[PDB]
Amino acid sequence: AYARTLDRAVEYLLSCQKDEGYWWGPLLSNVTMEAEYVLLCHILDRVDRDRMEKIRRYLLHEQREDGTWALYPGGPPDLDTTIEAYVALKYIGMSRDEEPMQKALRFIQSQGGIESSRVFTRMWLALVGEYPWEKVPMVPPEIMFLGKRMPLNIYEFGSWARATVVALSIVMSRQPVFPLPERARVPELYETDVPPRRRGAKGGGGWIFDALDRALHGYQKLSVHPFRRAAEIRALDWLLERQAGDGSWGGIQPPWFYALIALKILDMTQHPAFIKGWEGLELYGVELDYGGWMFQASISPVWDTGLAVLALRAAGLPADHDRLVKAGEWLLDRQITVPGDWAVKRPNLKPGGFAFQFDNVYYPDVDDTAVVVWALNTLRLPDERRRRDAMTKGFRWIVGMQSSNGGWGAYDVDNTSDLPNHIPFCDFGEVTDPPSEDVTAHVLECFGSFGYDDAWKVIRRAVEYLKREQKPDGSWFGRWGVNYLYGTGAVVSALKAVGIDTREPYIQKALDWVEQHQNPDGGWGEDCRSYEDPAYAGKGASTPSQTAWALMALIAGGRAESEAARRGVQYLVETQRPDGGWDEPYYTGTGFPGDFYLGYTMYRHVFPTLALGRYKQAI
Amino acid sequence: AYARTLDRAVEYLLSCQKDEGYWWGPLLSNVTMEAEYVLLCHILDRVDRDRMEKIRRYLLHEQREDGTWALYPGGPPDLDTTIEAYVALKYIGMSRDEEPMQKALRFIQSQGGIESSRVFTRMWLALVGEYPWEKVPMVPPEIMFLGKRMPLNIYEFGSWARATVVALSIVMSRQPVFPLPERARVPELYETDVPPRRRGAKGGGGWIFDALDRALHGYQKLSVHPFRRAAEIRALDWLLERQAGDGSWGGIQPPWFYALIALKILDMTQHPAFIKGWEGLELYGVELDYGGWMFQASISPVWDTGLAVLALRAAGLPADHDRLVKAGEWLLDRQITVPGDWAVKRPNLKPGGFAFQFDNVYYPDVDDTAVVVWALNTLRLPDERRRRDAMTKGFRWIVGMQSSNGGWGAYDVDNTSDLPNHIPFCDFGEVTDPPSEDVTAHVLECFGSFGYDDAWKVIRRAVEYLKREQKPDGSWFGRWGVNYLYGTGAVVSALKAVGIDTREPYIQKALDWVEQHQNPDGGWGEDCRSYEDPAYAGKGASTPSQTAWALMALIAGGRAESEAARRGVQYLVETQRPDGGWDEPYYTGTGFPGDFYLGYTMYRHVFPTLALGRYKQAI
Ligand SMILES: C=CCN(C)Cc1ccc(-c2ccc(C(=O)c3ccc(Br)cc3)cc2)cc1
Ligand SMILES: C=CCN(C)Cc1ccc(-c2ccc(C(=O)c3ccc(Br)cc3)cc2)cc1
Ligand SMILES: CCCCCCCCOCCOCCOCCOCCO
Ligand SMILES: CCCCCCCCOCCOCCOCCOCCO
Repeated sequence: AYARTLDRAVEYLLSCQKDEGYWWGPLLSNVTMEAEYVLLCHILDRVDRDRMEKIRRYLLHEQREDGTWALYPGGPPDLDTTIEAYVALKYIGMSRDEEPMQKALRFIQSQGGIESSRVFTRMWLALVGEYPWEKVPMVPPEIMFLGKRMPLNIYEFGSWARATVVALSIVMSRQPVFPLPERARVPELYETDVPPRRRGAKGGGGWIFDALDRALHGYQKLSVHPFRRAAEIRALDWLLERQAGDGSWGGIQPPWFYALIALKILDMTQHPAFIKGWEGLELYGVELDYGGWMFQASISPVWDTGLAVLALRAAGLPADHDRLVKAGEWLLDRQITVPGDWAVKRPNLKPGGFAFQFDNVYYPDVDDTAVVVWALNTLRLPDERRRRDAMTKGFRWIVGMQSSNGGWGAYDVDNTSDLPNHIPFCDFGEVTDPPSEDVTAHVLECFGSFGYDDAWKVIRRAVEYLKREQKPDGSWFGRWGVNYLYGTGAVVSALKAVGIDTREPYIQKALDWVEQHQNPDGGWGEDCRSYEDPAYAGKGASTPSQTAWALMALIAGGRAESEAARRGVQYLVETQRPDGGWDEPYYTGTGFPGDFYLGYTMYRHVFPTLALGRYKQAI
Repeated sequence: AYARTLDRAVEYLLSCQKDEGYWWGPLLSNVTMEAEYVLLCHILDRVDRDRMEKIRRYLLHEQREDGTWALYPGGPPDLDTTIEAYVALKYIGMSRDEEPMQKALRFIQSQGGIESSRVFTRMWLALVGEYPWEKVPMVPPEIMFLGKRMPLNIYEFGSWARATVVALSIVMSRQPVFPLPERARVPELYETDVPPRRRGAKGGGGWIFDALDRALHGYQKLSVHPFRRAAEIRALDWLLERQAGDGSWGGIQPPWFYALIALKILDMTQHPAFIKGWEGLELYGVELDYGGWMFQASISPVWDTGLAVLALRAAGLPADHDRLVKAGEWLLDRQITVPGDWAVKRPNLKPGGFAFQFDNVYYPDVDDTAVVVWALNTLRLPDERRRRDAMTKGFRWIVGMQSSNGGWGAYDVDNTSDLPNHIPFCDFGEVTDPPSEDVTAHVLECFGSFGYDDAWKVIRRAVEYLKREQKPDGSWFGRWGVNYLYGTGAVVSALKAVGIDTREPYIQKALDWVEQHQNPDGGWGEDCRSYEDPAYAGKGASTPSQTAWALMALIAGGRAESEAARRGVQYLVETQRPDGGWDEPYYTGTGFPGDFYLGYTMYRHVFPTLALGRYKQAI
């Protein structure tokens, strides 16, 4: 029955594997990437007509009937996104008259205009001179002077925010303006009677920061700022030291772009770091078959490869399958062996983690590290020496990364400061990197493969963490994946692997929750709205991935031979394509709950296989 | 008569011009470049067997009958050079028995062995573990803390020494040892009864430094060095900021190599700066037709192009010659527009100088800047806007670079501290960059082209400088060229161009000196020994370049229609080759008086043409 499905799924995945032996599916986000890229090019004065064209087809293509753009497919119109896309188009050549421009423009106005956009959006517009810098939250270079153990020092922010802050401080220090030609000026973004509904700091704004900000903008106007030169250079050097190998910065769109702008400000366009940083961009671009061109918010080669293996293995392929060995060898050459920013909290910890992308040594994440090691642990590579050795390093690194609450974060340890969440500047996404349930889950699942059970203190401290975090309905929040189905699946799957008794009450209370949301079509689905409106928890169109997750939670809980269980399997078997793959017009990945969503291209193929592979195991 | 000579010389130069429109002749030095490269590769663990082979052919090729190597062709055996070449070969594969190894080894021993070599040589050997680090002059990272106006701060050293110091401080901070395989160990470098004749600090060693050094080596042994981490990082960042565009550092062999080693020490082999720095090396390498491979101490594209133009122009070609325009346009794209280390002394000075090599913005030198501007001033480019503009920037820069004595240095202003010359570490070449006669001369000649005469204060202050520096015999020392013929020519030529009366006494006393050294063969020549033994002043085998220089001094002094004058011309006319070029088996370029000599490949073709072009002008 399901066998034929698996056979097709397997041969498919194997056909997607690159020559080097790794898998790499594109990452989907929203048009702000491409939109901001257009502006960046204008800033750096490097506009390629032909590319602008490809970027135009894309933008329009992504626009919806109402003439707006959303964060995820089938999502509500987003002001910020739409504003940036609007400005982008108008710059490329669109006239404010054309239908697309008209519809989008009207949506923007009906929202209070530009004054309702996030800090970033207003900042970008500020950079081109379409918005006063004075009305933009201030971040001083001086911030570079705060010590390791001081309120608001760059190491209190999450890795993804840290770099951005350092880069921007230099930019805001100079508050540069790169004028747009008249044809692109967008004053119409102000023409609106609707009251501006401004967004506030994530965790709420304290009058202190509010004042402090007003203070900064004032000090900004003085004719002399003592030690600012030093402050700037401190930031520059900080960047110069951590530039990724591919020329990026952290392997993410934000800092990379701002870092390049900062260098342009400091007349360093002929310096190696900038050059390498510039041409590095192409690697993240993507030619679209319909003529468009998109820029990836980040790349997931390692991540994809890791899950790809675990899936193919759990599916059936030999632990020494010559094709899976290509992956094993590849993964071993990826392991990081040098101190990263995480070393600031664990100086006596030995490097051994892995990164999300290709070459990003200063920022290994616990998630990848766990999945990679675990994946390797299920293989038989020619050189048992390095396999044995590597796993050990990674293992020990993961352990030494465990936070105080027994949980695991993504990049840093106990990065749980609550101070940064109140700054005026931080009004978008997460700013700190505290421990999460899904990351912790994957870790336990990893150790589990080795055998380490509940007896070991480390495991228990974590389990306790998860138990305390479980939601009233017995569900688990999904941090880097949409959402409760994603989390619950991970946890249960983990707990099952660490020896815990699946018969437990809270465990059962979880499985029930799963079966309780199984859509009529047999599969499961959860819309990204489940981050905003609690009514969508476990609700949404069924997707290959989300179905596989809920399917794993069941197989782990012993209910593999159940109705809902066998039903969900049917879904996957049926909805499968002739080539063996699966389609997924929806996003199941999460960047920042309620603010940034991602589309993991491989998920629709990997998880369904992994789930089916495990179902075939329960029989 | 000479006409046919010129026509052939011109068409020849034009045939050497690259497509982009610039000239670029290889730069010759000594085997220490290649020898150290071999060690570097070993250090970075990147040895290419095939390359080692090419490097071996070269090394042997350069070895003389006695089995030694010298700094210049036809020069006395050099210990340092020979030692490094010996170690290099033995590493590549040579056995201490083979004839070449035998002769060289004996010479080394007859000199007191390794204990008689320069600091660098012992340091390199220290890096591979063939010499105790303790016996190597110490240079602490802490040096990075000295302020702009403090004794021995990095800005008291010459640009070429500065970078090296910063890079090395990190290396000496860790005192790493990269062991050589047994087959390469060179203990035999100690086996000698001869008393070790150690070289001392350039300007003599003060017991203070001697003590201070002993102190540093002691502090080096402590279990804790407060703020050293910071000191190191201060040095690293300093390097990361000034890395050249081609991946080098200053565009010279020394710092570049040490900088790469320093990065290797700091586990930064996967960092962009290191990668770019590594592959950048290839650009300086050179394939030799006989199988060998040499590495250039530096590259002279700009320098060559500049003189090439002035020669072709003074020769006859139209100021708008389509071929000379390729050069003009090219040169304009070279001008630097950002602050360099020179800005530390002239913060309110606007960038406008040029560099010696292709892409080296942080280190423009007065010499190139002068020759380039002047060269442009003799052309008619399509865009008189930028030609006019560029010249002005460069001109004003040169002016603002003039030192206190009215003379011009090479890279910095008043870089005349005498303190660094006494440090134990500085026992090789120049360490400071004070004003010189030849540089000042070229500058005056430059302004002269514009018309600025002795009336202008700047010119007078300089002329006074030259007058005070003139030697008893009315000759002028040659700093960056061998030697008195080189200097005298420059000065006289300059003074003539700035309006000065050539009939003056000191001027005449100079010309006489020239005619007085004309060899029998009609031409002039000066051996590099003229830096060590004053008996060689103006003495040596005749060379195309040196003849052209002395020939210019005469043409400028009005004695163009003289016997010696017409005689020297005959030499050039006769000694010319069928293709129109000229041969020059001797070095006429100077790096560091008595310690480092260079061979400028283009000199033998450019100067002879320029001189003949000017002779044809006197008629
Ligand atoms: C399932 C595994 C997840 N795992 C932890 C890996 C991982 C880590 C981080 C990312 C990520 C990448 C880019 C962004 C932003 O665009 C962003 C936008 C705004 C700011 Br401010 C900063 C970054 C965000 C997140 C994606 C995947
Ligand atoms: C005729 C015009 C000259 N003009 C000023 C240009 C110019 C400037 C500097 C060079 C030069 C290059 C490399 C070296 C060393 O090898 C060296 C060796 C030891 C140490 Br310590 C540092 C550098 C030396 C000098 C060559 C040419
Ligand atoms: C340059 C001194 C080398 C000592 C560095 C080790 C510092 C410990 O890590 C602390 C965290 O800072 C992150 C460092 O890794 C980034 C690259 O900086 C270059 C050399 O480490
Ligand atoms: C960060 C300050 C930016 C202002 C630029 C003025 C820099 C003056 O340089 C002082 C001398 O140091 C030599 C410079 O070359 C180094 C490049 O530093 C890069 C940008 O500042």
